[PDB]
Amino acid sequence: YVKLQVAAGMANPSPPVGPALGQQGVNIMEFCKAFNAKTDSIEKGLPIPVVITVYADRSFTFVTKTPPAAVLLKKAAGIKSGSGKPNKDKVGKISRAQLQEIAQTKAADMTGADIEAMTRSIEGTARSMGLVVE
Amino acid sequence: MKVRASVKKLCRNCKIVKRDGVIRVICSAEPKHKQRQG
Amino acid sequence: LKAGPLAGYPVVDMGIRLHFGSYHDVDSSELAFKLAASIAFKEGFKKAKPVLLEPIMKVEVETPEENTGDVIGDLSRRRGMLKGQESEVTGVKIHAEVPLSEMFGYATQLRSLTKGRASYTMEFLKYDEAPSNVAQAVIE
Amino acid sequence: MALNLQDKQAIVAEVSEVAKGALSAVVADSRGVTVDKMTELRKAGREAGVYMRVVRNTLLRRAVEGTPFECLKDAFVGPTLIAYSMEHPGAAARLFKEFAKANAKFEVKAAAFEGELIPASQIDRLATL
Amino acid sequence: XCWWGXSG
Amino acid sequence: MFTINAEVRKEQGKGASRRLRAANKFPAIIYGGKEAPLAIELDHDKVMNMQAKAEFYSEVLTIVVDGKEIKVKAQDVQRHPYKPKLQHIDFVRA
Amino acid sequence: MLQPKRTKFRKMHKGRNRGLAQGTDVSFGSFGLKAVGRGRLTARQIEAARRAMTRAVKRQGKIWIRVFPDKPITEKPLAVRMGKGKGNVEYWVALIQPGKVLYEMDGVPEELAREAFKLAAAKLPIKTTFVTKTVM
RNA sequence: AGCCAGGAUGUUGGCUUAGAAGCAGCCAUCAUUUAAAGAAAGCGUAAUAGCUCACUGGUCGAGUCGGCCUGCGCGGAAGAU
RNA sequence: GAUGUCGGCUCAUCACAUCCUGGGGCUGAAGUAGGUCCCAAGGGUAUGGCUGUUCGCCAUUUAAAGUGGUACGCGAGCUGG
Ligand SMILES: [Mg+2]
Ligand SMILES: [Mg+2]
Ligand SMILES: [Mg+2]
Ligand SMILES: [Mg+2]
Ligand SMILES: [Mg+2]
Ligand SMILES: [Mg+2]
Ligand SMILES: [Mg+2]
Ligand SMILES: [Mg+2]
Ligand SMILES: [Mg+2]
Ligand SMILES: [Mg+2]
Ligand SMILES: [Mg+2]
Ligand SMILES: [Mg+2]
Ligand SMILES: [Mg+2]
Ligand SMILES: [Mg+2]
Ligand SMILES: [Mg+2]
Ligand SMILES: [Mg+2]
Ligand SMILES: [Mg+2]
Ligand SMILES: [Mg+2]
Ligand SMILES: [Mg+2]
Ligand SMILES: [Mg+2]
Ligand SMILES: [Mg+2]
Ligand SMILES: [Zn+2]
Repeated sequence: YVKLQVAAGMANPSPPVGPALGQQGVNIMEFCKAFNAKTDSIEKGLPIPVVITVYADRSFTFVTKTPPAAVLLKKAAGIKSGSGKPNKDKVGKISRAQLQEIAQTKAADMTGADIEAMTRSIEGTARSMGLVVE
Repeated sequence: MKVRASVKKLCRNCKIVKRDGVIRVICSAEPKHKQRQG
Repeated sequence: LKAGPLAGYPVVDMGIRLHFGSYHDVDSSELAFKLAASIAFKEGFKKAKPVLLEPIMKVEVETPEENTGDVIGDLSRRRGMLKGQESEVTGVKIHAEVPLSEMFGYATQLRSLTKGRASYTMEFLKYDEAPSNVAQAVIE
Repeated sequence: MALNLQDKQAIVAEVSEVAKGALSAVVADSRGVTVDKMTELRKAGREAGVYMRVVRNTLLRRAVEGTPFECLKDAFVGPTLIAYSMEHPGAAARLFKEFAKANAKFEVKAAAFEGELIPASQIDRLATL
Repeated sequence: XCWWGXSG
Repeated sequence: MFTINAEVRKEQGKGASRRLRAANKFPAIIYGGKEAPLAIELDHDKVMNMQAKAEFYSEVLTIVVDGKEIKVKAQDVQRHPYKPKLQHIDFVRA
Repeated sequence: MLQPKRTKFRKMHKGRNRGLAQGTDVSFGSFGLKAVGRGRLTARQIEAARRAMTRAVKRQGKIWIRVFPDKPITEKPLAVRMGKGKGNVEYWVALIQPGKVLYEMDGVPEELAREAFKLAAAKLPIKTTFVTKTVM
């Protein structure tokens, strides 16, 4: 049960995953091609949480997870920086129309069967990051 | 053990017990927290 | 610059501007102007805020992961400031900027913390100013 | 917040309204099931039209009094999770059978159809319907 | 003045 | 709306009022209007609990003496200097 | 160090601190520290309490000092004999009577105000209590 | 009160920082599942992790907790034939 | 109508706020060695250089070279710097 985050396309270089797979004792090449397979299909350059449950007898099972809401909303707003003061200052504004597609993207992660309830979870995240929500 | 006139709990684990006419603070978590009024 | 007015140490990162002056037909000489420049330099240094600088070293330590907290704490105990940290397949690399005065017998303490399994390298980086307590100590 | 007597009464009213709309009630024990799994259980419940609510046993007895599910009063022993199926009587049993297969710590104590109390063996039959 | 790499 | 039972003071003075306070009761006066000012003694604990409500001072209150209800408002209150006690209260009719 | 900027006379008779206090109510703010006993508060003791009280609330709200040290206390030099005039003024004190409100506070929560007055009280030689404003 | 069980999800909130992932700090303190779960009261970690707490469903059976006022005690309290 | 006044010497006696030895708690206690408290007064607790010196400084020890009270203990015991 190992948790690590690797950006899409960063699976191919040995060094980012090299300490994690060296201490455990797992072959980097096999994980690399397999993780690369999914990361190449997904938009490259996007951070991806991976739950890699490695059994002791050289067995590797990695669970790809949706990119975090932080990076999704930051990229949707087109801002590379967040807000130092979430309330007194606002870094950027996001649209309600833009909350639906990312809600559909991460619907596989939450447990609320209501899409509007999912758009609320993201707009609340936007309040924490200081993004204005219409 | 701190021997001071003002003994008091410094954490939740700390407990005030009177043994043999002396107020004592004993802590399960921290040895330094142990105190005796005197 | 060769002998600083306060503590005698070499002056560095300082520039000057000559904008005005006076002369005499018979008396003025190269030596006279050099001595006048020396008087003015001392007066200006006395009023400008003079601070001693302590050499800072770029230090890289390869330590087993278990003792990283101990090595980082020892570097923090020194007036050294951490600038980096790289996890590695063998050991963990720690990058810090530490004054050389603080870097004395560091290997002994480093070996005591890591069971003699940690090695360190260093290179002179820059002359950041000393803390006031250390700087007054240097002046004395 | 120790619920106020009125707060429990609103709960009893809601549960009683849900029990009047429900074709089936399944009582089970969620002891030892993590929130990660419990939230997946409810997500599956919502998709299958099953309202799954864990209630205090005493409040459940207060609400059950006066509904066809009077037999459930004895069933209320230990932690009791009540899964009211609104749309399909077999869907609630099917979900519990899948969860029980996935989680050996999930004990489904009893079931009820049309007033008659159903044993644990017959709960599997309710899933086959 | 302070180590084999020469330097202060 | 606060119904405050009270008795007319048997006597009056520093000694009479200090003795009353030592008995957990406190001097108070109902004044205003044609009716002559009536000195009353109230239980300290009862009124101390009622006057903790902010509305007590502003709202009209009822004081019963000899079974007769009198509607009054709290004009002025004298509090003990350090202790949480009421030395005396002034009531204005209506 | 609170101290009258100027005074009519520099030395004053020792006097007697008797009677209950005036200024026993919280008038300026919401909460206050009230002396339960009688004694003398030095400018230094008042300053130390103000420093400890203002540090606690993290320089929030407002602090009112309701007491001023207007009394000049004179102490004779060590190893000098009796007589030869009155002693030179050394410090200034405020006479305190039971009931006086020494400090007042506003703009901060009550539970926070309790702690700030506890840290201030410790630096004070007179027993003090926590009081709040009341509508008379 | 104890005991059993959960104590989360968005998320490793944003900022900052060598790192700061509930837990140095700084601001915001929201939203979801919902029996209930704090953008976290602690311990812990170089940061992680981990351990608790609040809160909650069970078990259990009757009182239980926190301040105010006050009487009398306790510690603070060591000297030289 | 007199209670001899510093230091030394001889001889002490007590207190404990313990210098050592004894017992213990915490430690930023690996060990060695400490630090700091608590308990404890049974016994022990330098020699010299300089200076009238108490003291102090210095040399060299020692388990350690305690701090005070005793008319700054002790001149009907001595000395008299
Ligand atoms: Mg004993
Ligand atoms: Mg009289
Ligand atoms: Mg964060
Ligand atoms: Mg944070
Ligand atoms: Mg932390
Ligand atoms: Mg029962
Ligand atoms: Mg019962
Ligand atoms: Mg006593
Ligand atoms: Mg005679
Ligand atoms: Mg002792
Ligand atoms: Mg002894
Ligand atoms: Mg003794
Ligand atoms: Mg013996
Ligand atoms: Mg000699
Ligand atoms: Mg002696
Ligand atoms: Mg002696
Ligand atoms: Mg004496
Ligand atoms: Mg003598
Ligand atoms: Mg004699
Ligand atoms: Mg004699
Ligand atoms: Mg003789
Ligand atoms: Zn403790």
